[PDB]
Amino acid sequence: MRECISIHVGQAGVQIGNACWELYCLEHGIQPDGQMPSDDSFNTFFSAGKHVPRAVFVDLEPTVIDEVRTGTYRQLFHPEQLITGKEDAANNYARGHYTIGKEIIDLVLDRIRKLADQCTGLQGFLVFHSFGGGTGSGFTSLLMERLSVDYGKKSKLEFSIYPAPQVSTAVVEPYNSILTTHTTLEHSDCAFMVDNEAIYDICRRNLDIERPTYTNLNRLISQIVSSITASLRFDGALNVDLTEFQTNLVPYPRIHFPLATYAPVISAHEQLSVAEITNACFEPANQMVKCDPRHGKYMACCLLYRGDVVPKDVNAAIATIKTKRSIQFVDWCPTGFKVGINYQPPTVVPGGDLAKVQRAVCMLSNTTAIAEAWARLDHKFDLMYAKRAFVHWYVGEGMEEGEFSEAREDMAALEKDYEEVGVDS
Amino acid sequence: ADMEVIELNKATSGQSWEVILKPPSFDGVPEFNASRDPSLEEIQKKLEAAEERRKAHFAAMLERLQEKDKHAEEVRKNKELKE
Amino acid sequence: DLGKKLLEAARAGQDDEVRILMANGADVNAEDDSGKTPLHLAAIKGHLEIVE
Amino acid sequence: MREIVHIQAGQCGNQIGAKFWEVISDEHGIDPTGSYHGDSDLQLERINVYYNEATGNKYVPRAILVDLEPGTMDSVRSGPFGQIFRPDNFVFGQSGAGNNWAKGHYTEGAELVDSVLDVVRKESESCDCLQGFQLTHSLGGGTGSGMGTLLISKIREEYPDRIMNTFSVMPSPKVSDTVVEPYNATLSVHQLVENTDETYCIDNEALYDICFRTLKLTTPTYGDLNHLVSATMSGVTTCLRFPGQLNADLRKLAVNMVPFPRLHFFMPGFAPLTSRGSQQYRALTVPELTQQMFDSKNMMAACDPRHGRYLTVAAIFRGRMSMKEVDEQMLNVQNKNSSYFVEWIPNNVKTAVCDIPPRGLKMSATFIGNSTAIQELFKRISEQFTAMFRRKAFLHWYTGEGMDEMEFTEAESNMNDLVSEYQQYQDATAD
Ligand SMILES: Nc1nc2c(ncn2[C@@H]2O[C@H](COP(=O)(O)OP(=O)(O)OP(=O)(O)O)[C@@H](O)[C@H]2O)c(=O)[nH]1
Ligand SMILES: Nc1nc2c(ncn2[C@@H]2O[C@H](COP(=O)(O)OP(=O)(O)O)[C@@H](O)[C@H]2O)c(=O)[nH]1
Ligand SMILES: [Mg+2]
Repeated sequence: MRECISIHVGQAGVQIGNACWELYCLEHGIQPDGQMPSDDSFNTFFSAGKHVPRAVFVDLEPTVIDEVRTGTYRQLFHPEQLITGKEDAANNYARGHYTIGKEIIDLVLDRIRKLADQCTGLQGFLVFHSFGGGTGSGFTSLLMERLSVDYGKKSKLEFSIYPAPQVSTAVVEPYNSILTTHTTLEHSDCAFMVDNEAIYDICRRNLDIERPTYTNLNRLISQIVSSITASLRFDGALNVDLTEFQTNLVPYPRIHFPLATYAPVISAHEQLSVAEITNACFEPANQMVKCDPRHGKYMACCLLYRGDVVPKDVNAAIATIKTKRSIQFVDWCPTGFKVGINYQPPTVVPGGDLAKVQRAVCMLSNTTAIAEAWARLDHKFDLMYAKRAFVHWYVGEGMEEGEFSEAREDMAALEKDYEEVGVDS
Repeated sequence: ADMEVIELNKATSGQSWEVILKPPSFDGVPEFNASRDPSLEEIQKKLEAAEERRKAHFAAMLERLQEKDKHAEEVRKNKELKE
Repeated sequence: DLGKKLLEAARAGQDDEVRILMANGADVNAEDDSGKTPLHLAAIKGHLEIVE
Repeated sequence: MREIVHIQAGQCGNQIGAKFWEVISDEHGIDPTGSYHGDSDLQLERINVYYNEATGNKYVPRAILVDLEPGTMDSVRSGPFGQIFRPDNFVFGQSGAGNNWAKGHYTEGAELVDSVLDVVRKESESCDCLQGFQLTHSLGGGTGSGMGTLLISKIREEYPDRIMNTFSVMPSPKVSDTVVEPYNATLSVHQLVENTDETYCIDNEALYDICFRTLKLTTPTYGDLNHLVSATMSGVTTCLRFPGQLNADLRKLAVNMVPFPRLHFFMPGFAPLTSRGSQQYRALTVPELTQQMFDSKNMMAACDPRHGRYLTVAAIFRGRMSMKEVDEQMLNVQNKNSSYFVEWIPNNVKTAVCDIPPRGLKMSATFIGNSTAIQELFKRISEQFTAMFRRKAFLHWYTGEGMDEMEFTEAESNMNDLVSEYQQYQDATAD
């Protein structure tokens, strides 16, 4: 009786949600028609023997969600929880938040409310969205505000797609990213940033995919998202509730962006040991967000294992990693790790690019190095904002120029928060 | 060798514990920001303000286009004066 | 045929091409689709030497 | 479903509009009767953007055909695809504009405009979700220039929240000897600067030079000039007609291409450049495609892109090719030619790839640039305008229609301001 509602906003959130629910189904033996022929901890994510995902898909245009209600999982979700408008936010935060958002926010809240009615102990939300899209950025912050008013005591986790120029579709994505981050900063309890370039490089290097597509990326993303939710979906021992992510990973409310590192990513081979995959957690080439944690300091570090993992091997791997690597923590934090083993084996999509592994690990850490991702975004915002390039598209929608300064000042404050947390004595 | 293992939980499909290598050096809780409730009435007030700003923008554009129409009628009347 | 070539050269200001076409026997009063001769074209385009 | 309403005005607008429909119809498998006969499902996936589905599974262009010249109706109806157009969407006058912008904008054009607005209102209300409008027209004549810009202004009043896109043919004394064409073009540019969201500058000067110098045609005809126009229009609209991620609608294209509202005049380019009757022996490689489409010899506006800077660029690659090779080549031209790209708009060059190539080509590429070098086109028109305007030459043809001389002064000044704004952003630095 501790249900979680997944909310997928815009194209990226919807397509990532497809990959995530596809993997949840394989890991829980649920067929595309909702039937499972085979612990009832999966009931936190799935409600005449049919199992319907506790999810809501929202997009301001229908082409993406139309593929969902037409594809292999057309009978998995109820038609009511797939919400689409007629006109998208045209890569503009102001359209998604103000112009087109206003028209369907009540309908989306009503559909979310129907899933909340089916809950005897709602824990909170998992919101999947892009930073750069008009809907992903504008509609999500609008929705996050409402969710705080209507469901005050509930937790709100994010899985945010950070922009990469290799797969970027709009020049104004840095504007949308800063605008959304500023406005949803007070309404998110923990947010897992997924840099599209970090994922793209893992597909190119570890999977040998010459030019990765959203399919290649989303399957990798889903694999990491699944590791983070395995604790909530199965009867695990670490991260058993949404409130446990704030307890374990976020020490201060504004510093709520943990870095996720996953290992092993192997192309579809002798099995990699516990020590080998634990060492990969400290290599920056395996992270969700491109940054260097070796330059910054840690305030929280969780190792989430899956499959054949013996606690004896985990402790020996951690013992060697401290004596061979420099893993500095902030003065006010104990240098240590919260370990969790989820006996459920790592599951991959049968035809996918990832290989089946006997054991896998996902390290969730709160490092000050993640501020590098903010700095890169803030720089691109500054280059354009100094000339007011594209700002007329936002102002024309009813937004004020002052909202940009407000959001950017909050970003400088956030970068300065990461700086303060990191000094000594 | 200075490793302290604190067994946290043991469940049906899981097992958790903490591994303390070293305690914090700063013996206290520091001050950096340390942090209230947004209202629906306040949200709707900002959303309505933007809605009216957008409406004013379209009204200004329409006023400008309608002045072109008044001008066009003046042009048509001016031709009439000649022949 | 030489009349079309003479009209192109008169419009394009090709002084030497006109001199060659004239020596090869092109019709000086050849007309374009609008009844304009090479003189009309050189007059429109301002090629004084071609007019002369 | 993101519908576009197409409007074609005047002799040029109707000539290039007809070629646009003949070309995109072939790509989508639509014959002159409106029937579909294709192999690919990608042909019909986004057919709704340009075509209405009539009873009997027929497809009919969402196109309005306008001209004050009555004889234009017969030439459109007699074309290869004249049969496909909705008969009630043909709105023709009896008295032409006689190469006079004032006649098309204020007098004969104004007499016919409500008949056109009735037909655009009907196509617009029938749309599930209208994106905006696309107008094909020339700026050197009277109907396309004057009446086309009058239509833009009236359409903007009723549909202010829709994208206004135009394919505006710029005049050149290389292709037309009409003395007043710089007047008509300056008056039109003044209208376009204020009332359109994005404009493709199809310059008759560049078209003539491509035919003469590159294609080796001693005397290019309008057919030769229009082969380049249709090839361009097909390329620049590929993203709107086929399934894709980037610049898939007129609004997302404008957010990507226009950083300052007035700076919305695009320099179109394409590769490989071909004439009518020229066969392709082999397909271009990705480096040949990338190099050619950025070349000044491949631009549809007579401007040197190395005399300005690119504010934004949209590159569309058509056909089956390596996306890894495309990305490498796109990064290569930007890193090798870094001084012709503004450093204060990061990642300003967006690249799309569509699997379906145009007719007779296995591989092709279309370029759309918003370059500060476009001021070369405006300065050329401004100079021609000024030469006549200081002599008060031919003004009675315009003031005789009720026009005020002050309108010419206002239009000249606005276009000259536009030129100064491009120069301001060309000289801007990322401080
Ligand atoms: N990893 C990943 N990123 C995606 C996906 N689809 C889009 N993106 C990224 O998301 C950003 C674009 O935003 P979208 O999510 O497409 O936009 P949207 O939320 O639908 O918003 P509008 O189209 O403006 O209404 C870019 O950074 C893309 O690279 C996807 O399936 N996976
Ligand atoms: N590219 C091209 N330019 C044309 C065509 N027809 C006319 N023009 C140009 O358009 C201008 C004359 O405008 P036109 O369309 O004939 O006049 P309207 O009927 O009054 O709109 C001149 O600059 C011509 O060179 C055509 O088919 N193709
Ligand atoms: Mg979208």
